[PDB]
Amino acid sequence: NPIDLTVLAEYHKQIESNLQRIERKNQRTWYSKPGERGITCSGRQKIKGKSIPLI
Amino acid sequence: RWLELGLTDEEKQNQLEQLAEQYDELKHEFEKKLEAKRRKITQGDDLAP
Amino acid sequence: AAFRSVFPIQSYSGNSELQYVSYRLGEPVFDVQECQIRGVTYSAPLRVKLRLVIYEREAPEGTVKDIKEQEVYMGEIPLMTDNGTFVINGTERVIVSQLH
Repeated sequence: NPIDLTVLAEYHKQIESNLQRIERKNQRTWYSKPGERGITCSGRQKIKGKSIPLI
Repeated sequence: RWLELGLTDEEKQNQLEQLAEQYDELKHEFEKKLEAKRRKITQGDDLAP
Repeated sequence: AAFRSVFPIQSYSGNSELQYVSYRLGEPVFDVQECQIRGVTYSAPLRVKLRLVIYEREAPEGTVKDIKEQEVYMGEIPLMTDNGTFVINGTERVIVSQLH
């Protein structure tokens, strides 16, 4: 009877597999490719300036 | 009920009854127009990556 | 004229050849005002009926054995508004004539 952390490896593999499934689904439906027509909108984001003192 | 008001069959009223079901299928065509509009409006967009 | 200047196109005597039947412009998927709202061009899709042929060997004037006809999609050509302008990225742009 030596020491044992097989349940630790199973738990860590379960965490890795569940996180890989969720992140694969999110990176599947957020960086998809639009088809035959192109990007149907535009980003249009612009940043203006401010008056920032320097004390 | 004016359309289904019974009267002796002339050829003109029967052809105009056929034209009455032709506006019925035109009404079906307006229904498909409404469906064509709502599938455009309801559906989400594509965007930039 | 642009399709008669290039086609037919053929290999280095391999007797495979691509020739030209006709063309067609598809309908605009988006009309003008909401296209100006959303962001795209006022495009129109293009269809080209191409007829891929391959000959039978040892007879260059021999009858082709495989013809294959398709409506290949290529590109998007922008149409013109009723006021002479074009729509590019939500906005409205004009092409100036050139004196050369």
